[PDB]
Amino acid sequence: VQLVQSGSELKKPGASVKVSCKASGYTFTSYAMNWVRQAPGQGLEWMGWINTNTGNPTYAQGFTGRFVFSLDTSVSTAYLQISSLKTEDTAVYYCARELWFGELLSGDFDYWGQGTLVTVSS
Amino acid sequence: KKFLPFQQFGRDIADTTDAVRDPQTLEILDITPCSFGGVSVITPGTNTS
Amino acid sequence: QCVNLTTRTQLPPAYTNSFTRGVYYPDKVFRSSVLHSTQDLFLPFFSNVT
Amino acid sequence: KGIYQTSNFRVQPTESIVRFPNITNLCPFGEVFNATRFASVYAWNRKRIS
Amino acid sequence: LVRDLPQGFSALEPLVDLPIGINITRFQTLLALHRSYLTPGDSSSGWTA
Ligand SMILES: *[C@@H]1O[C@H](CO)[C@@H](O[C@@H]2O[C@H](CO)[C@@H](O)[C@H](O)[C@H]2NC(C)=O)[C@H](O)[C@H]1NC(C)=O
Ligand SMILES: *[C@@H]1O[C@H](CO)[C@@H](O)[C@H](O)[C@H]1NC(C)=O
Ligand SMILES: *[C@@H]1O[C@H](CO)[C@@H](O)[C@H](O)[C@H]1NC(C)=O
Ligand SMILES: *[C@@H]1O[C@H](CO)[C@@H](O)[C@H](O)[C@H]1NC(C)=O
Repeated sequence: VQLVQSGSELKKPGASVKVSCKASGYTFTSYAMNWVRQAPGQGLEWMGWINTNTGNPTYAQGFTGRFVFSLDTSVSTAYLQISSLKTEDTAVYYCARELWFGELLSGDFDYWGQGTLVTVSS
Repeated sequence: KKFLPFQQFGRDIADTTDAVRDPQTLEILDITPCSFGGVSVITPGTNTS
Repeated sequence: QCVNLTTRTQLPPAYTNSFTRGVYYPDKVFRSSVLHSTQDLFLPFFSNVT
Repeated sequence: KGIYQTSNFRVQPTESIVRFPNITNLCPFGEVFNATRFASVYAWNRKRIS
Repeated sequence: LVRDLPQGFSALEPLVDLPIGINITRFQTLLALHRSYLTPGDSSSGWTA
């Protein structure tokens, strides 16, 4: 089970970026997809999760609108899109695997990706 | 050759029995055909001797 | 006597991969150091298992 | 004069040995051959002999 | 392991043969049930998996 993500990128403030996440070795529709970030120098912050069957996202507080979750089935690659980037968005985003149990999710993060480091600076 | 308790005598690639279970002592015995070979005759000819 | 179970979450099942499982002995014949072909009911490799 | 392949030789077996399982009890053939009543064709009886 | 089917290969020995002659079209499994003082209620709800 491998979780490879896109490479690092540098971008001026005010633009929009997209981060992909490729999964392999396991049935994608069986498990849900969770996202997590880590600003350099602090802990983990969770913005929400997206179901892999119906494709519905569920954002947390403070991440509505700017953050867009989208999936697909044939290519089977998760995407993370952020719009209107500013200086505080400089972090590394990690994909978190969570098995689908229902409307209430557990706290078992079994597999993670290598992360995608973004940096917003002038 | 240890035998699993479900299985009876085995076989080879020539569809011949090679190992068998004894029906009384429940032990494994190998089966090998005994000695055989070709017969060739040396003769100096019917004229000489 | 029969009783129906309540307070259980009715959920659809999931799928996973069967990595070369389901192989059983086809006959009661001992074989050693031989590649033997067979034609019988088997679990296909890398199949979806509920 | 020369070589000639004539026939083949083999070790004749000295005796014969018969291996049978230790069993003495007899099968009840008269139970099913001299039964009081027989089941119908659509509801045929199945009995185990072992 | 923790929560997944393991990766590997195995050969399954036969266990028993059951001559029954019946017709099978559907099947279901049997699961256990735990009842204790942490599961109050009747027999339909006072249980844990
Ligand atoms: C548990 O609930 C089921 C319904 O989900 C009951 O099913 C009965 O099913 C038969 C035929 O399958 C029907 O003729 C009956 O009318 C059903 N019962 C009812 C009350 O509708 C089942 O009986 C329930 N178990 C118990 C022990 O009552
Ligand atoms: C045997 O061989 C000799 C020559 O080597 C020949 O002269 C003779 O006739 C032969 N014998 C017979 C019976 O033919
Ligand atoms: C298993 O199911 C998934 C989705 O239901 C499908 O994408 C995949 O091709 C299936 N694999 C097999 C071997 O049937
Ligand atoms: C067994 O039952 C099913 C259920 O309808 C039926 O279709 C089938 O003909 C029966 N017999 C066999 C041999 O499967």
